[PDB]
Amino acid sequence: IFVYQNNITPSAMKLVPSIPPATIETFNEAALVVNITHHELVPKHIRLSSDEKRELLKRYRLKESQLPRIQRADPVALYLGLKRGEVVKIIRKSETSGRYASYRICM
Amino acid sequence: MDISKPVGSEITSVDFGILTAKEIRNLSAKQITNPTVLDNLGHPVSGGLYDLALGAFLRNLCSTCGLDEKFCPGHQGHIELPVPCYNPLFFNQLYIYLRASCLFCHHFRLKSVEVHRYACKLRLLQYGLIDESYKLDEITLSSTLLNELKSKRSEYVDMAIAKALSDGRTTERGSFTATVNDERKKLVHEFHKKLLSRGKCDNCGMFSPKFRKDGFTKIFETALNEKQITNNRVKGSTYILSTEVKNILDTVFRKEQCVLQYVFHSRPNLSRKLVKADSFFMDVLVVPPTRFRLPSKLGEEVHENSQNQLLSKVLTTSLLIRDLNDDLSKLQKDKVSLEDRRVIFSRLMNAFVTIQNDVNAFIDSTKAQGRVPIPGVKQALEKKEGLFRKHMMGKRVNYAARSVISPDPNIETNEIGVPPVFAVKLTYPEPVTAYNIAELRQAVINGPDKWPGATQIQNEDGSLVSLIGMSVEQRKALANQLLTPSSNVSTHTLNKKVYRHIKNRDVVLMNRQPTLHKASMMGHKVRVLPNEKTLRLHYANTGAYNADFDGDEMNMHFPQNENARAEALNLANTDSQYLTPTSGSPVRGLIQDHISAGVWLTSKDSFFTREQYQQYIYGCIRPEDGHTTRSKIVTLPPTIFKPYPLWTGKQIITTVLLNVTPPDMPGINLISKNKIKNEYWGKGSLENEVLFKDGALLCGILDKSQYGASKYGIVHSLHEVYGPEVAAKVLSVLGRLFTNYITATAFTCGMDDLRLTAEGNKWRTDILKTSVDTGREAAAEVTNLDKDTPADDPELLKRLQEILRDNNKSGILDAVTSSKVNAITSQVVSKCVPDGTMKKFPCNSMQAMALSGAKGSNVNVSQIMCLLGQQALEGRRVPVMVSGKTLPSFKPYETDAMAGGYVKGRFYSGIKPQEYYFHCMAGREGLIDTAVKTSRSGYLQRCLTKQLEGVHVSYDNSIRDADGTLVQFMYGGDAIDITKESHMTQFEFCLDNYYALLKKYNPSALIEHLDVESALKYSKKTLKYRKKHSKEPHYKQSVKYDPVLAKYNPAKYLGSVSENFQDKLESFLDKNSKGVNEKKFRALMQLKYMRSLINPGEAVGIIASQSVGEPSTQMNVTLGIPRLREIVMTASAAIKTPQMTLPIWNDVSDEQADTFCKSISKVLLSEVIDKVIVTETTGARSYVIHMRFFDNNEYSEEYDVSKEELQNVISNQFIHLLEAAIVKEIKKQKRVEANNNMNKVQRDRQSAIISHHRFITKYNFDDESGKWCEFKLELAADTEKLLMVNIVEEICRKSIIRQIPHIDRCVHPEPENGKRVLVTEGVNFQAMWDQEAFIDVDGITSNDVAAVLKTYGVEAARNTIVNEINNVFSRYAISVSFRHLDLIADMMTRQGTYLAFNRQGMETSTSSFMKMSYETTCQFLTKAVLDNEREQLDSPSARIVVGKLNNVGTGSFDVLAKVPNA
RNA sequence: AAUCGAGAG
DNA sequence: CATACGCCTCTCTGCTTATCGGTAG
DNA sequence: CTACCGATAAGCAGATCTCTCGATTGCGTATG
Ligand SMILES: [Mg+2]
Ligand SMILES: [Zn+2]
Ligand SMILES: [Zn+2]
Repeated sequence: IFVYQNNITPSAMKLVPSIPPATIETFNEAALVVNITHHELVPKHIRLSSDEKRELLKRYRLKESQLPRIQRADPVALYLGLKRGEVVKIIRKSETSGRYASYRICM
Repeated sequence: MDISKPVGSEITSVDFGILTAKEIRNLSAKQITNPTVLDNLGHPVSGGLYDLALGAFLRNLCSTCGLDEKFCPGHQGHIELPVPCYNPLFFNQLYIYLRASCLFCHHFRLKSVEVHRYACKLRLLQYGLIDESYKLDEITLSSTLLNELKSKRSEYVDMAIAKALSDGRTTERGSFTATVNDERKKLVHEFHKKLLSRGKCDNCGMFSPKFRKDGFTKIFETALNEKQITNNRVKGSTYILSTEVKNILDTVFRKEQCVLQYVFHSRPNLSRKLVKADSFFMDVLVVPPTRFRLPSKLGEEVHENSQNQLLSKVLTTSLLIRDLNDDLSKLQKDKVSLEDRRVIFSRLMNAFVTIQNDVNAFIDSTKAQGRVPIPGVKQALEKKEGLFRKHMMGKRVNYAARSVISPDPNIETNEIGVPPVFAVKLTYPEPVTAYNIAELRQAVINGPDKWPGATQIQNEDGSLVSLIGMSVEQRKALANQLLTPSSNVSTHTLNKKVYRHIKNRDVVLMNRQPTLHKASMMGHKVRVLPNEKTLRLHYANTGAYNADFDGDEMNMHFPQNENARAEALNLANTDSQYLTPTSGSPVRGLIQDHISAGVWLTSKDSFFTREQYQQYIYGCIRPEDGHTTRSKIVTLPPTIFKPYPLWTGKQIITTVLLNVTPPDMPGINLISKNKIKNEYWGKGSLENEVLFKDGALLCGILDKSQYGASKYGIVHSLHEVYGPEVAAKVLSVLGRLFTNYITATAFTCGMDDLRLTAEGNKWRTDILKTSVDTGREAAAEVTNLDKDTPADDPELLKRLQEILRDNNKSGILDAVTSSKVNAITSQVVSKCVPDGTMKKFPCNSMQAMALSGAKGSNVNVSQIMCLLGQQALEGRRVPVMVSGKTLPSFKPYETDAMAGGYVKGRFYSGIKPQEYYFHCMAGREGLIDTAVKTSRSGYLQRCLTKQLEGVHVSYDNSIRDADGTLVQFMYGGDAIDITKESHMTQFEFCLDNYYALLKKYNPSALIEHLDVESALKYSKKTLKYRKKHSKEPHYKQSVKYDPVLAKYNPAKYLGSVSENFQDKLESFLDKNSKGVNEKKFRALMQLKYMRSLINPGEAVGIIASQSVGEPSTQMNVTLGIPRLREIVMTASAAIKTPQMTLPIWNDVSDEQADTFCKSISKVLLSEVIDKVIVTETTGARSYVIHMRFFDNNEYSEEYDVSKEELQNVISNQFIHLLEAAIVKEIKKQKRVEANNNMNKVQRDRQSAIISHHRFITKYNFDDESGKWCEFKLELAADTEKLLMVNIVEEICRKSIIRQIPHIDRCVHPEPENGKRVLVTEGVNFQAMWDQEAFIDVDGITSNDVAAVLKTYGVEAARNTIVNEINNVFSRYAISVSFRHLDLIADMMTRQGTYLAFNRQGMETSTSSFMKMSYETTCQFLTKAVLDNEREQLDSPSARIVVGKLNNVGTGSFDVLAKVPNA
């Protein structure tokens, strides 16, 4: 993680993907002032592991991409460090059914 | 269709493609030679447009097929045009590919490394690999380096595809979804943009000339540059022929075949066919058969087909250019008349232009040039009256009738009155069998006139015989030989079909346009009546169809196959739709006169003797017609025994229930109320509540609330306890009961019901005559002048005139005066009705039907008998003429309620002409508003339903569109059916009826084929887990335990239920008040939940679209359909009215809250300037700009702005904006006292100002009072006159003093339902995130959706969407289910972005037919043919296009047949 | 067959 | 004077496109 | 220095239920 204020150097932004599988994330202070996951409007997002993700896929007889998608630029993916292909798990406080658990893949 | 000629084969998909130029030549049965369509003698001409080779034509045997006009299907031919013509469909793609191409090296003017990168990415996306296509960009790290990059990237992509195919993430055909389609289109779009941006070709270094276009069929290029030629020379508006562009494109496409195969194939190309660039050019046209180009005789006039016209025009130009080529060879040998040779060569060029434009006209009418224009092929299938919508989505149909509807309360509520004329015309082919010959022989004997009868008899060989012109003995022979063995071997499994008339056995489809929701098209068992020629309909269905009898008519479709009969009889029949899935509220029930008769028969004052009681019961029931259950009518004990046996009306209702309700089943122990307050019946009355018990009525009265458009009634509970069938029979039986009753004791209304008493009139008159002072005081208060001032006051008149001129002031005045006169009206109504009427309820029949809900309302009664009241034009009183008069009679600027549209009259004693005029204005406005609102919701509903029309619950309880993509895992999170959730939370009723509910929720009959342990065990486990974790913020709570339905099948595992349901069930089981025990009650509630689940394949998307569109017919933040379409139809980030809700800390004061609001709210420079004075002096052209400021003590404490801050603003923003404005205007033009020296520091500031700015010469801002600020200004002498007022004003308005960005005010609204809130006129979350001392930043919820999406996440965006969509429905209290709205939100956030419901929001869908039928059929057709998309035939629209059984509902499964023998 | 006009719910 | 053959101006969304400069080769 | 590009207000393409009646259909000029 590299927290950057004001503006980062545009010449310096072309090196983050080039790195080997070891990633390098940057986060601005602008969204760092308030933890958005504490805001009760935003549901609590949680990661998923390979085994349970494969279990979900076998339960629903689906493809990777047929699931709903969450975008790589989503502010909560910036919080949770989601890679491309990590099925986030969201908890839906649905008024109709109290606690409900849904998903959105990150691709 | 016929049911005895099945079709072995069936279409399974369809893939678009380009018709190759040589296959048509191989295909074509004849070329098209000469334009002349027909010669004389009425004969076709060989080589014309009506050749016999193109199909049969008017008893001319087809020279290709040899059949006649009834059997020749047509045969395509081709016209060979010499010069290849641009295909107008793909002109933009042709331009894109021709441009950004280097004819020098025959490659794209782009680096081969980047081109190969894009090609590899696309070949990866073809198999659905989305992450691989992004990690491909990790290899970047000169010929050797570039070739190494190519080799490694291609090896990596091949390995990635091999891994995907081995694992199973793809097949040989490829993995294509909505997300993959989005990624592929995004990548292709960026690739085209990157390609059409470069300068000189980067693969060789050579420049290439540019191209241009004047539209379509208009191609041109350009010349090089003076420096470019030098670059080219050291490296080493001309017209372009169509064949030249083709020759350019052929080479480059042969070179880039790899990238072009990965662009022009969204699926992996199995056929490995090439991508030939001649596809963009139509070398040869196709002529549709004479069958599709026939003419018609409109009497004696015969019209030549427009397709023939355009094709003959194209062929005329073809013959022109061909015969012009004959004489171009004449000058070939004589190469000395080259000038005239160049003349005819320009003629040949213009003929090329003409033929290309002729083909452009033949395809797209608008792509022609010249200013009745003939429709083209694109125009023939483009729009609403095109082909897809007018002939594939909806078609005229056979065996369907139509007539005016009329009422008939003597048919069962699941029936319809079929006139005899239809019953002898509509038919149904009944294949004769040994169980039908008794009635089918009779139908054949009776023939086509005597119902029941038959019209045709279809023979075993499929041949037809007509009974229309036969004799009785002939038809007798036919009927006696009807069923007989067939000696023909081929048709040894077929039998005769008799086209019998429609009996009462069958079922029919009824539909009253417009079909706002699905309930407006149900099924009715037919009953044939020998009355007039009109359809007769029961009264309960008027609510479902929204139908009246004022001249209404509705289509009556007759299903012609057992599949459709069983469909309409079980899924769509009118009884199976008691409630609507909009909100789960009832939609059926008796309407007006049955209700008003119920208020009388169930009145406590009504008794009926033995004879009258028994007559009523028998007439209502008629056991011979099946209304009973005990094979003999049963009775009741009379209420009274001495002197003589009397009964009661409530006993009549009780025995009616007892006779319809099935025996050995407890009666409905119901507790509810109705629309009639206790004080109406007198002191000590308890009639407000009804107390049903054991199938007996014991208190209160029946009403609209217990049958009709009201919930929790007796018929609703009969529904909830015995299904919808018994409720339907109760509706029918009460319809026949209150009808025969109302004949004996009729119901009427008259002038006596509309009167008052002397005291009532006195009260009315006095409280009305207060209105003079009422209106004057409203005006005086609004104008802020002193109260109790005479109306003729000049200041009052002036203020009223200013208010009239200003729209907002007029609105404020109207609102205040309207509130006052509404207060006066309410006082009058309360004091008079019901305490003043000379005739009182229940005698006062008008008031009775207003109270009872049969018709009208308390408002209607009040304005008939007491006061018509203030008239509302839009949200105002009445438009006022510019002279200030509201009418000719009323004096200008009159302070008077009667002038301001407040009518004091009543319809009983008439209205004065001025009030008549105002009331006419208001009524006309209402009519216009209704006329607009009828059509406003049509586009909204159609747009929603075109996209949601496929989504349907999978057999895994998850809802997912027909392409497979998943929108939600549970419907609303609970899988609870909207219709079936009627009484899930009505535990008191459930307990009261447990013993009756058991007979349907039989455990011993529904326990074995289920698991009853695991779900309940895990449920208790998770329940205890959640209880133990107690209360903690949702981001802290663990997720070790999930909802039970997520892991356990809600339909296979008992006890797997929602979480709200469990909490409320335990809370109401905490009563501990009574056989029935908690275990049996719990088990029965859980079986109820198990049977209350949406069945798989339910058309949930259609249902939600209807539930969100149909209520929209009855429609400061935007409200109504505008808000709804803004949320869903457009998804506009430029939302008209954005706001954010800011909770404030409980430990703050109100005054501090206002201080913080004014600290945040935006202030502009113009807010604090009384007047700015400009002194244009030319003797160089000086401009003293002296600005007057408001009182410092006032504006400092109104805006929280200080002298120092204003000084900074003027010194930095305002002067510079003004200077830029002055200099820009000149650039475009060519085409109080003071002291001479404030102090030395002031003079240094002045010098700094002069140095900093360009043509300023003075400056000084009062720092001790903040009352003025001047700055002298000059320009040169060449400039003209300048306004120096409008520019100053606009710059002043733009320039800001203290603004939080994206916020333009912060008001303090009065708290509602607690939870104090500060709401602004903008959205900027970053701004208040810094301020936590006041705002509870953790709970800011804003009006916008894009803002919250990009600053908080997709799920916060979906929350905001549901909240906003419910909010607009919540101003009118049209409560729609929280499941439809969430389904809409998650369908419009299914790609991680805020998507709308329009053509832009459906681009990334696999079904091209859906988009083409929706709109812009051409553009979606190009996007499907060019990528060679294989339409998979799974969206409902595609099925309708091709003719395949829809998969939603009864098409979500298949049907087998267990044979008995090997 | 289109265009224009009258209307129905 | 019949008969026959062609030339001609009072909405809103969402994607065509901006002029210019920031800034590393 | 300048090309690569990243972003700045304007031109155009395409949107905005079912039904039953009736009336009428652009002209100019050339040969016999
Ligand atoms: Mg009607
Ligand atoms: Zn033929
Ligand atoms: Zn080149």
